[PDB]
Amino acid sequence: TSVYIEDVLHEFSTIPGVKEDVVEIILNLKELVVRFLNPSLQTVTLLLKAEG
Amino acid sequence: AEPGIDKLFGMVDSKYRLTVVVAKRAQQLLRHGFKNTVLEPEERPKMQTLEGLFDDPNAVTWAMKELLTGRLVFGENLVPEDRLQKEMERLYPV
Amino acid sequence: KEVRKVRIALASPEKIRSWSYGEVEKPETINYRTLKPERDGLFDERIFGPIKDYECACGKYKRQRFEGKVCERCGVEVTKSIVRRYRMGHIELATPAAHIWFVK
Amino acid sequence: MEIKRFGRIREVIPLPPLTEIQVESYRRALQADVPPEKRENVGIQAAFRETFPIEEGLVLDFLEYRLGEPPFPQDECREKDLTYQAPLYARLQLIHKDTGLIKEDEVFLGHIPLMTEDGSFIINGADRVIVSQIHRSPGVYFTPDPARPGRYIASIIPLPKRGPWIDLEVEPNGVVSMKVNKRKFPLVLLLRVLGYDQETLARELGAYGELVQGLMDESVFAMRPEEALIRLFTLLRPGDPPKRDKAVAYVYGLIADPRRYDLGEAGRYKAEEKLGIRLSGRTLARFEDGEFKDEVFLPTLRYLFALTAGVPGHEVDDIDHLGNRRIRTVGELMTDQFRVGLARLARGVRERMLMGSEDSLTPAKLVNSRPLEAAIREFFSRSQLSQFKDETNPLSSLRHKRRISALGPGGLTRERAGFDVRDVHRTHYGRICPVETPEGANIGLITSLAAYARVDELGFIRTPYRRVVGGVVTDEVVYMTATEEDRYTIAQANTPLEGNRIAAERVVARRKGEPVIVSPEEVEFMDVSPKQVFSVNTNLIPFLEHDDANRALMGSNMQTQAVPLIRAQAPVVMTGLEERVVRDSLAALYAEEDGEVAKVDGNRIVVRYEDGRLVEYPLRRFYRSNQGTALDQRPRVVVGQRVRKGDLLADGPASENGFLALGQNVLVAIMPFDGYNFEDAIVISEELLKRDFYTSIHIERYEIEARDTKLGPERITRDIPHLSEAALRDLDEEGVVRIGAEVKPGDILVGRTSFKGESEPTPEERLLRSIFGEKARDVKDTSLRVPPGEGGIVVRTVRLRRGDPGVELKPGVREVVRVYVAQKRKLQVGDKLANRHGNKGVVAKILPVEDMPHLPDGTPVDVILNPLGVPSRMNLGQILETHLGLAGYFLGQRYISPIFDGAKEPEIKELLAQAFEVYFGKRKGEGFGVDKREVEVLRRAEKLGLVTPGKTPEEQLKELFLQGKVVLYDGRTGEPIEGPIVVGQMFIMKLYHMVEDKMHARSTGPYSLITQQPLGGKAQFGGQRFGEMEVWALEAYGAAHTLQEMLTLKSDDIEGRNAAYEAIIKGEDVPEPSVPESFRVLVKELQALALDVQTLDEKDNPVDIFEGLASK
Amino acid sequence: SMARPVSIGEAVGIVAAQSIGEPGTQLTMRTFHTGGVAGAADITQGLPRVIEL
Amino acid sequence: LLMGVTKSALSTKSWLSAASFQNTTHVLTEAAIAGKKDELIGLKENVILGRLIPAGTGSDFVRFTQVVDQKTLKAIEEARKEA
Amino acid sequence: MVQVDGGRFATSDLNDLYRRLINRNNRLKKLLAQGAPEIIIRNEKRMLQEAVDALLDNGRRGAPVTNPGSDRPLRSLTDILSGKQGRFRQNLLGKRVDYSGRSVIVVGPQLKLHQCGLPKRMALELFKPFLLKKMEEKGIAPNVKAARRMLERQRDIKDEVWDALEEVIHGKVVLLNRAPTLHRLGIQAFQPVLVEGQSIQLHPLVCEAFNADFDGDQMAVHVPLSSFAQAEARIQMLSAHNLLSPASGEPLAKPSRDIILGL
Amino acid sequence: ITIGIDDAFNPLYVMAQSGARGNPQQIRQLCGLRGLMQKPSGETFEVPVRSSFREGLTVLEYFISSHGARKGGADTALRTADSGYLTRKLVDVTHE
Amino acid sequence: SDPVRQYLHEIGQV
Amino acid sequence: PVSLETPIGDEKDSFYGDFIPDEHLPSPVDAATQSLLSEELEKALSKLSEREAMVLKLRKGLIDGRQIENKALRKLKYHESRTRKLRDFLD
DNA sequence: TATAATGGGAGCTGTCACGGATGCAGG
DNA sequence: CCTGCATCCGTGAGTCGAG
Ligand SMILES: Nc1ccn([C@@H]2O[C@H](COP(=O)(O)CP(=O)(O)OP(=O)(O)O)[C@@H](O)[C@H]2O)c(=O)n1
Ligand SMILES: [Mg+2]
Ligand SMILES: [Mg+2]
Ligand SMILES: [Zn+2]
Repeated sequence: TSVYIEDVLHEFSTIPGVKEDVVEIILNLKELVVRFLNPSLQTVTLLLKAEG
Repeated sequence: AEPGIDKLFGMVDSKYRLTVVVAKRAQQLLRHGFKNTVLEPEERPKMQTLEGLFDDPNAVTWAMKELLTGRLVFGENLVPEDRLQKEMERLYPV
Repeated sequence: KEVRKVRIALASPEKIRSWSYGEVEKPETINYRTLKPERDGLFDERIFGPIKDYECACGKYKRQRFEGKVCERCGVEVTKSIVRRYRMGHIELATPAAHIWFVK
Repeated sequence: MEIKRFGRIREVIPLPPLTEIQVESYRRALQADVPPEKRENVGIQAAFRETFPIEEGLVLDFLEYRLGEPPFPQDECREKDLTYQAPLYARLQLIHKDTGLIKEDEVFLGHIPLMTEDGSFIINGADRVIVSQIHRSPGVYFTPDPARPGRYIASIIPLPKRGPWIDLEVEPNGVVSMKVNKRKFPLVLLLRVLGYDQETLARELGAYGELVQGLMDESVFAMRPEEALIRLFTLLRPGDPPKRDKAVAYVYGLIADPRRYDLGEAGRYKAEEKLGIRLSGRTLARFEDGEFKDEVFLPTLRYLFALTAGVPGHEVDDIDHLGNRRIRTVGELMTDQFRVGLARLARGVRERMLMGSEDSLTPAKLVNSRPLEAAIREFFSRSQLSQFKDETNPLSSLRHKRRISALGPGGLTRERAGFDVRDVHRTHYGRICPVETPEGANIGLITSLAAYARVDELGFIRTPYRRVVGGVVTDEVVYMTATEEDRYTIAQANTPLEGNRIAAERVVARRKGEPVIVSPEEVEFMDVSPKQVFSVNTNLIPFLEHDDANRALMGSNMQTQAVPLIRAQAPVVMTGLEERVVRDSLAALYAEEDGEVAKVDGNRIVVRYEDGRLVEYPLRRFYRSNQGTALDQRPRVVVGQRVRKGDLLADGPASENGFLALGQNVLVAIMPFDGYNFEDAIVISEELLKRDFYTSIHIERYEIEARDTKLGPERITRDIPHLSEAALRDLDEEGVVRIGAEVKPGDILVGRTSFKGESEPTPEERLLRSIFGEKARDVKDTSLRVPPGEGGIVVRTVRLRRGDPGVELKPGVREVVRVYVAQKRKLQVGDKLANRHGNKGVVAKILPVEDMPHLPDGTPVDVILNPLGVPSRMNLGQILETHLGLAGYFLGQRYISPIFDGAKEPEIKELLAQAFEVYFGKRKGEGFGVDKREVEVLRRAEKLGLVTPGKTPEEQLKELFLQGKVVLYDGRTGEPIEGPIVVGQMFIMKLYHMVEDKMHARSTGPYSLITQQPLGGKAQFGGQRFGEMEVWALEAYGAAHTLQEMLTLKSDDIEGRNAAYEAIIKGEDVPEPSVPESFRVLVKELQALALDVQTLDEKDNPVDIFEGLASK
Repeated sequence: SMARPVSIGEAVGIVAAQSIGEPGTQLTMRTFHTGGVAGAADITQGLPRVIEL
Repeated sequence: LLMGVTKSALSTKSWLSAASFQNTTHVLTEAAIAGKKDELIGLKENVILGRLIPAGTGSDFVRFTQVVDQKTLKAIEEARKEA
Repeated sequence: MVQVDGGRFATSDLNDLYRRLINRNNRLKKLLAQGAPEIIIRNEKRMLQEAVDALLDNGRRGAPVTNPGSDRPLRSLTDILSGKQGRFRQNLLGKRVDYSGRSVIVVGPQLKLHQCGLPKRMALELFKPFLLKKMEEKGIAPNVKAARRMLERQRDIKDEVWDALEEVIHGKVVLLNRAPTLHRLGIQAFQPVLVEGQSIQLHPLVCEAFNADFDGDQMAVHVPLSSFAQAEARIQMLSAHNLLSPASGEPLAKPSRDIILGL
Repeated sequence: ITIGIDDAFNPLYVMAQSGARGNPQQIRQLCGLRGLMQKPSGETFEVPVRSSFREGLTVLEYFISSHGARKGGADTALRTADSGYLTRKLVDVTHE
Repeated sequence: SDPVRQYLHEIGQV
Repeated sequence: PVSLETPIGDEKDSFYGDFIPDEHLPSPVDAATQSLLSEELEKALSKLSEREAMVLKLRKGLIDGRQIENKALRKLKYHESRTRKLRDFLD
C-alpha cells in the first residue's frame, strides 16, 4: 500500500545508479506477494537496503 | 413522466395555461411558506433524507399535486390583483 | 411604463448635440505617465463620467453624499461609473459630411 | 515472442527518410556547409543576388554571407523561451562611381531560425513546424473558355506575389485581347512595343485561317514602338502624364524586370517544355540594347492560335494534374519572406543613400536589418503555414512534418475552394494519399505525403517505379513526376513473378491512370510496393484492403491522437512499418557504431565504441510535450551488452523495443452487453486498471509573473494576507510550492501579492478592520492557484529573476515563475478509445472482473465491443485483426501483415487450427472433457449451421475456433452465451480526448467588456453559448420564462443577475428580469451611427431605459 | 407531438421551419457510401430544388 | 404577389426583425428614413429586447390566468358581499 | 481602453477611427483660419469625408482603412452591427449564459426515460447558490460567505455538503442540449441523478432525437432558475413528455439498435 | 449476436432485416461485390470492382474507390452550409 | 476613385 | 497598445477581446458580499447602546457616509472575540 | 529658420449564385 | 424613345467546441 525511497520526492522521479524509474519500480512492487503468518497482524513495513 | 400528467393536460384548454397555473401556484406556496396549501398532512409531498421523511422543498411538485386534487380554482379575471394580494396577506401573513 | 414599441429615425444635429455631454476636441486618449483620461480627450471624465463610483478625477469628493455635484476643480460629476457606458460625446465638423449609408 | 510475417512481394528499395521534405529543403535553402564561392543561386543566396546591387552616385553590392553558431543550444532555447537560430553576417561593399573609393565591410543582419535534426523549429521556446504548401505551378496554361465552346484562354502565371497574371483571349470580333490587373487591351499594341511588325506576324501566324487577321490592326503598325508604348501607358494608367521614361519604367517593371516579375524555375522549365522554346531568363520580356525584346508572348500566342485551329500536338491543361501543381517546402516559404525583408532593406538603403553626408557613409550606416528580421520573425511566428508542433506521440510529429496544405498565403482561401480542387486526382497515385485527410471543412485542402513519395528541386512530387524490359523486371528505380508517369504503361506491384520474369499472361496495368489488362511485352514499368500509394499513417493499418476508405481515414487520423502509455505495447498484428516510424522520428536512441555498453542509468547511457572513445548519451526524462503528454526515454540495454551499428539503446515515448507502441493489446469479445456498449460505447474490465493498462502521465505548466506597477511592485512571497498555515503549508520560504507536494483545485502554486488600487473602503470594511483589530494591509492576494478540475504532484519549478546572470525578462517584469505539475491518469468513464480500423468509442462502463464474460478456462475478456458498429461502417479489418489476434494469443506470437500483401483467410485458418490444439488439447491432457454448456452451445450452433451436424463435440469446437468464435460464459449467471462469440486480441489506443480535461461547469464568473455577457471557454471559466438555434428550440417549446432567463438573468442583465444571485442565496424566488445590457449597447451604437432609436409606451411617449443616466 | 389539437399559444412558425430544415441538414452530412451508385447522388441533387422553390 | 422566403423576410413590417437577418444597412436606412415603429409583434423582436416572447406561456391568452384556493375565493366574496 | 493582465493596453479600432476624424477636422479648422488656398482645403475636406466614411462604414467606398504595417481592415460601427460576428446575431439573438456547463456523454442504460446522470462535480458548481443557502439552513456553514469560501478548496469539502446538494436538486430538472440543435428536441429536460465520475449519463432512447452517439460527442447542461422556468421545463420540455416528432407526428423515441436486436 | 469474417439467422442479415443497422447495399459490398465506381469528372470506370470487403480489395480498386469516396466527402462538408442557410431563412420568415 | 491620384492631378493643374 | 479586434485563430471566428474579463463591474457575488457584510454588521451590533450606536457609527461612518468613543471601541473589541464567524469577509 | 530640391506606389490573381439597377443596341 | 436583354455591383454562403 505504500513506498518510501531515500532521496525521492515523488513517483515521477528517477534514482541515480538505477536502470528503472520510480514508476516501474513501484509497478514491480505491485507484483510482490507477501504472506502474513499471524492472523492478527494487519500491517508490515518491509525494509530493503542494497547497492553496487 | 410527471405523475398524472395526462389528467393535468386534460384540465386545461392549453398546456401553457397549465404551466402558468402550476408556476403561479408554486410562487404562492413559496411566498406564504406553504401555509396556504390545500393539502392534508398525509397528502403532503415528502423528501427522504439521512434522518427521515421531511417536507418536499419543491414548490412545483406541491403545485401539481394540489392541482390534481381539484381543490384549486383557476381562470381569467377571478379577482382584482391588489385585493387578492391583500386578502392572502391577511389569511396567510409572511 | 413598460416599453411597447421601438421607433427608429434620423437624428438632427441639434438632437445629436442634445445627447452630448461635451465636444471631444483633442485626439488624445490617456496620459502616458498617469494613465488617466486626458482632458477634452476621447476618454475624458469631464464629459462621459467618473472612472470610479462617486469620485472625481482630482479626488475632492469621494463619497455618495455628493450626487449631481460637479467638482469645480476637476469638473467631474460624481455619480456611478456605469454612465461611461451611456453618455454620448460629439465632434463638431468644420464642414458637413455625408452619412455614407444614405449615399453608397 | 516470435514474429511470424507474411507476404509475397519483395520491396526493392526501403522508405526514403520520412522527414527529408523538411530537412533537405531547409538545408538546400541555407547552404551553411557549402563554401560561399561554391554556393548556388537557390535560397537566401538567391535573395541576396536578386536584391543587390543597390544603386542610386553610389553602388552597394553583395559580396558574400555567412551563418554563425547558435548562441544557445536547443534545450536552453526551449527553457528560456528563446529561438534556436544562427547569426547571419553579410559582407558587402560600398562603391563610389565618381570617386572610385571602395569601402568593404561585414554587417550583422540578425539571426535566421535553425531547423532541428528532426525537421522542426524552436520559435520563442515552443516547438513549431512549417507546413509545406501545394499550389498551381507557374507557367503558361491553356484552358477552354467556359462560355465559348470553340475558343480557348491562354494564361501566363508567375510565382505568388512575383507579379501579375496575364490572360490572352480570342474575342468574338476576332481581335486578340490581353488582361493585366483587370484591364483588357488589344495584344497588337504590346506586340508593337515588343518590336513586332506586320511582316513578322503574317509569316509566323499565317498558317491558321483568319486567326491572324484579328491581330491585324493597320493603325497600330502605322506607329513606331514608342507611340505604341505611350499609348499603352495611357491605356493602363489613365490620368498619369505620359512621359516616355515613365512608360518605359512602368512596362519594364511590369513585364520585364526580374526583380519584380519572376517566374519560378518550375515556371521557366514548364514554359520551355510546353511552348517548345528556350527562355533566356525567368521573365516574359527583356530590356536589351535600349529596347524591348520578347521572350514569352509570341510563342504563347502561337500555341493559342495553333490550339484554336485544331492543330494536332496541342492539348488543354488539366490544372489539378500533379504535373501542374507543385509543393513549396520550408526552404521556399522562408526564402520568400527573406526576399521581402531584403527588398525592404534595399528601400531603406536607397532612402539613406539619397540623404546624409555623401562622403562619410559605411555599409554599417546604410544597412538597416530591422525589416529583414521583422519579415523572418513574422513568418515563423504569425504565418498560417507555421503551426504549433503536434508532438502527442512520435507519429504525430512525423505526420505533421509531412503535411501538405492548399491554405495559407499565396494559396486558396476557403470558399475559393471548389469541388475540383478537393478531388482525388489520378495523379495523386504514389504521391498524395487518397485516404488521409481531415473530416469537415478542410477536406482535400489538407493532405499528407505518400510514403515513398519525394519532392524534387522544382517542387513536384515524384514516386519511384521499377524498369521492366521485355517481360523482365529490373531493379532500376526511376523517380518520376506525373507528366513522366503518363508516358508509360505501368503494371501493378502484385502481378505474379517467377524470379524477375512476369509469370502471368494477362497483367493489370495503368495507362494515364486508366485501368487496363495488357500483355507482358507492353509493360514499361511497375509499382515498387502497394505501400507507396498511401501515407505513413494509412500504412500502419493492417488489413486495410478489408476496410472502407471512410473509416480507414479516421483510423489513420486517430493514431496521431494516441496518448503515450507507461505500459505501451506494439500491436500483435503489425504492417512492418512500425520500426521505421520510431527510428525516423528520432524518438528512440540508437547505437552509432559497434561497441560495448559501459554504463546504464535511468538518466543516462554511456557507450564505448570500437574507436575506444567514451560517448555519453543523456536520456530525456519526464519532459512535457506541447500537447501535455510525457515524453521520456527508457534504457533497453544492460551493462556490458555488445551492440552493433544502429542497435537500440533506449526506447522513446510510445515505443516498445524499437517498435511503435500507440496503445495496448487487449482481449476483446464482440457482442452486445446490457446496452453499455450501445451506440459505439465501450465496456472495459477493471483488471485493465489493476495492471495499469491505458495509464498515461500528463504534465501541465502553470505560469505567473510579478511586474512593476505605478502603484508599487508585485512580489512572489510566502507572506499572503489573511491565510492559515493549512493554506501556506506546502509553500517554501520563497512562496513557491515545494517539489513533490500534492495539489488539488484551490491550492496555491505560487504565492503573489499585489498593491491594491486607490481604494475607498466602504464604512463596513473600515468597521471590519477596526473590529478584527489587525491594521489594513497594503497588498492583496493575487496568488496563482490550481484551476478547477486540475491538480497533481508538482514535479518541477523554474524561477527567472531580473538581476540574475543570463536572465533578462520583457521590459517591466521583475520576475517569472513556472510550475510543472504532473498527474497519472488511469482509464476512466468518459475517456475515448479507438482501434486502427476507425472504430472509436468512449468507455461507458468499468465492470469488476466477475461480471465480465470469460473463457471456459477462466480467462476474462478485457473489452466488450458492439457488433452493431461493424456492418454500417464496412470496416472488416478489425474483425480479421481479431481472428489473427486470437491465434496470436494461444500460439504466443505476434504477426506482420503488410497492406494488400497480407495474411489471407486460409493462413489464419491454419494458425487458428494450431492455436486450437494449445487451447483444447491442454484441457484434454488435464483430464477434462467437454462441458454440458459447451454441448448446448454446439447444439445451437448446429441449428445455426455454424458446425457440421454429427461430428464429435471436439471437432465442432474446432470448426467454431476456425471461425474465430468460441464458447463464452456469462460472468453473472454462469450460463453460456446462447451462441458462439468472436473473441481475440485487438490493438486499442487511448486518444487525447479525456473527460478529465473536457468536463466544465459554471454558475457565475468573468464577464465580457462591452457586452457584459459571460466569456467563452473552459480556460476562461466561461459559459456555454446559447445560440440562435437553441433560442429557436426554446421558442418552439414555447417556454418563455426559461428563454427570458437565458437572455437576461443568466447573461447580460446586470441588475437582474445580481438580484437573482442575491435572491437565490437568501432562499427567495428570482426577481423579474430587466433590460439586457446588450440591447443598450445596440442602442448607443446605433446612436453613434446618427440614428435615433426610441423605446416607447402604448401612448407613443418616450420610455427611458437608461434611467436618466444618459439624459442631461 | 401530442396527437391532439394544437395548444393555443404554441409557436407554429419556428416548429415549421425546424421541421423543414432538419432533414435537409441531417441528410447532407450523412455518409455517402459509393459503389452500385451513379448519377446525381440523391439528397445533394434534391436540396437545390427545394431551395429553388 | 409571390416572393421567396428571403425577400419576404426582408419585407416584413418589423425593422428589428429584418435588420437582424440580412442587409442590415439597407433595412436600417429605409426604416430610419421612414421613421418606422416596431410594435414588437413577433418572436425575434422580443428576443432582442429580452422581453417575454408572445408565444407559449408568454401568450396573452394564457399568461393572465389566476390561481386561488377556495378559502381566499369565498373571503374575497365576503369582502365583495359586504360593500 | 483597458489594461490587460500583462500590464499592456488593449483598445478598440473605433478609437483610431475617431482619432483620424478628430485630427483631420482640427487640421481643416486650422487651415480655414490660416487662409489656405483652394486645392488644399478641397483635399482636406475630401479627407474629412473619407474619415467619416471610414468611421461609419469602413471599406464601403474605396480601399478600407488599416493600421500601420497591417492588412487588417479596421472595425467600423457598421461592421459591429451587422454580419455573422455582428452585434445582432452574436450578442442579441443568442448569448453566452451563466448557470451552464458541458461534458462528454456516456450511456446509462439504467436511467428511466426522464432521467440523466449528472456528475457531482458539475452539479456542485451549477447549483452552487442554492447549495450555499442549503448549507446555511443546516449546520454545515456559519453563513453564506463562509459556505462559499468553504467550497473553494476541494480538500475543504466534506461529505455532508454532498447530501445538501442531494437535497438541493430534489424534484428539479436540468436541460440537456447537443449541438447542432436542428429541431426543438435538441434540448430536453431531465431530472438529474447525481453520479460519481466526470461524464454525463444519457438515456438511450433520447439519442436518436438528439442525433447523439457515444464516439465522443459532448453535451451542454443548463439550469432553469425560476419556479416558472422549472414549470416550463418539467411540464413542457420533459423528455418523457414529448414522445412524438412535431414534424411527422410519428414516435421520435423508439427502440433502436440493440433493443430491436434483442426483441 | 457477433460478427466473424465467416459471415458473408446470420448476424448481418438479422441486423439488416430488423432495422437494427445496415442496409442491403452495404451488405452486398461486404459480401458479393463492390460494383462500378466514379471518375472525379462524373464518368464511370469500365472495370467494375469485382472484390468484396470480405475478399479484400486490390490497391488499384481501392484507389478507384477513393475518387467517389472523396467526392461524397466534399459534398457533405460543403452542401451543409447551404442547408443551414435555408433553415435560418425559413425561421426568419416564419418566426412571427 | 483614388484620392491620391486626384490630388496629384489637381496639383498638375498649376 | 494592441487592438481588441486582433484576430484569434485562422478563421474569422473570435477576437482577442473576447478573452478579456471586465475587472470593474462587481460580479453578483461582490454585490452579495457588500449586502451580506452590511447585514452581518447590522445584526451583530446588538451590543450597541443608542448613544454609542450613533457616535460609533459616525466613527466608522455608517450613517451619513463619513470617552464614549473609547467605550465603543472596547465594546467592539469585545464582540469581535465572540462569534468568530466574520473572518470570511476579511478575505 | 535660407546651396537647390516641384505628380505615389503596390498590386494579392483557383467560388458561385443571386437581386437589383444601370446601360447599351435594336425594333 | 420604349422595350428587352446583356452586364456590373453588392450581398450572402450550418451549429457548438478548442485554439
Ligand atoms: N462538421 C460536423 C460534423 C458532425 N456533426 C454532427 O456530428 C454527427 C456525427 O458526425 P460524424 O461525422 O462524426 C459520423 P457520421 O456522419 O454519422 O457517419 P457514421 O454514422 O457512419 O459514423 C453528425 O450526425 C452531425 O450531427 C456536425 O454537426 N458537424
Ligand atoms: Mg458522434
Ligand atoms: Mg452516425
Ligand atoms: Zn473633483
